[PDB]
Amino acid sequence: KQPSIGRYTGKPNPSTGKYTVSFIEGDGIGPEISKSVKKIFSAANVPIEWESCDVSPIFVNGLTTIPDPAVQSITKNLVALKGPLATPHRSLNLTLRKTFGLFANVRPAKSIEGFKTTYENVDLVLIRENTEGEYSGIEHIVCPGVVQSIKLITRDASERVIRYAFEYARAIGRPRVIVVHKSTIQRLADGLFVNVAKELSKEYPDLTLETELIDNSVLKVVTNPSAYTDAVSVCPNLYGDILSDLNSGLSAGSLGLTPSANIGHKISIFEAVHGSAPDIAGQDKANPTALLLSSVMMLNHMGLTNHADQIQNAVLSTIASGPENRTGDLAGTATTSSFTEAVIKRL
Amino acid sequence: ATAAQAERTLPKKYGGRFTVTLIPGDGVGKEITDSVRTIFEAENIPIDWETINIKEGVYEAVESLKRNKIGLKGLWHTPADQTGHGSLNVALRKQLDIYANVALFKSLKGVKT
Repeated sequence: KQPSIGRYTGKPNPSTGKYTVSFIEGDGIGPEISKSVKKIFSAANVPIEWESCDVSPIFVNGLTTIPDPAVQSITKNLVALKGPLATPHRSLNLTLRKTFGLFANVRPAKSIEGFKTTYENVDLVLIRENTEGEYSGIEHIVCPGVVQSIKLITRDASERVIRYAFEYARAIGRPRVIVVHKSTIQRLADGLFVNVAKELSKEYPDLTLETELIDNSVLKVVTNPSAYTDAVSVCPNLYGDILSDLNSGLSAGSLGLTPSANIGHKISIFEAVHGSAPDIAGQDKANPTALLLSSVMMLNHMGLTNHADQIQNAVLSTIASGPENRTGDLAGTATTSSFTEAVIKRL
Repeated sequence: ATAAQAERTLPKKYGGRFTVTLIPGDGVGKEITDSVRTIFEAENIPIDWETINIKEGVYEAVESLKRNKIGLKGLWHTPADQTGHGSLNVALRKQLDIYANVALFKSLKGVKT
């Protein structure tokens, strides 16, 4: 089973056995990291054909818009898998969420086999509100030296993130679900978030709801990452943006291994959260693992369990064991090229 | 908060026009001040006189100067008798803590000294 909230509407393209998925290779190490995924996907016989599209922004009305070619493509196939892209008046990633109704960031950070970092047994899952909160565009100059940034928290927006969290926690068999907040000094704002979880709590009796102040969420996670290996934490935009980049710091010390999923109501985009790495581009040193794992997250979201587990449980996760494999970023000596074939072997 | 709009401490000024306090005072005061008025409007200088006249309304001089911050005055007269009122030239200064007097003694070209 999978989460009711951002449900994929399947339908393989009747003419081919396959499902249609928009790519968005992106720029930089994007292209190489991308076809790396296309090959590994081919080999495992994934019911998927790629409809690559370009999100290079237009500027209808001074406000940055995203091209019709790519809109039609992505709204059609209810799913897309983007790599990293560069930096262009409105955040490219923002107008990407606004035009596709994406509202929830899902960020897992798990230790990698055969890559030693300072923190161990870190297996973390966090859902983040990506609509409102601290990150609504609302700020004012109330007078000369005085500014107001306005944090917006609504029940509607909160409800549907907290739901996906309960339902996602259920879909991956974690008992506990923690609402990170600060009702302490943000009584109304964070209080509403918390209450909305407490009220939803009841229609998900298989899961146990806990509430934690970021105070402790950050304290406890850094002292002992494993205390949340039955986690799924939900939180408003800011706490989420920080905790997730933190969790990654614990798991891998950077975020070249971190996959994200951006869930919308009927659409959903799955991306790697590292940059365009322009200086390593073309030289075949990139590390597909990041995007590759986002592929897995996508597979599961689509329903292709068997393939996802196949490409994750075996392959990559397992081929990242033996330094002859691996990439430069993990001490390894292998190329993007050799990593991909070395991966497909254990497919 | 404060800094720009604040400035309730500079000299009274409204759209380019200062409002200065004028205290003609006793003796040739009244005439000698007038001389300045005339030279001022004849030069169309952007200042408007708030002008006051007065036994203990030395209060009103103070209160005015506290609004406008700046003033132009002659001298008042001071009694030598016992039941006389007391300088009130000094009263003005003490009550505004205008503690420093500067006098400029520079000889002038067309004057036999």
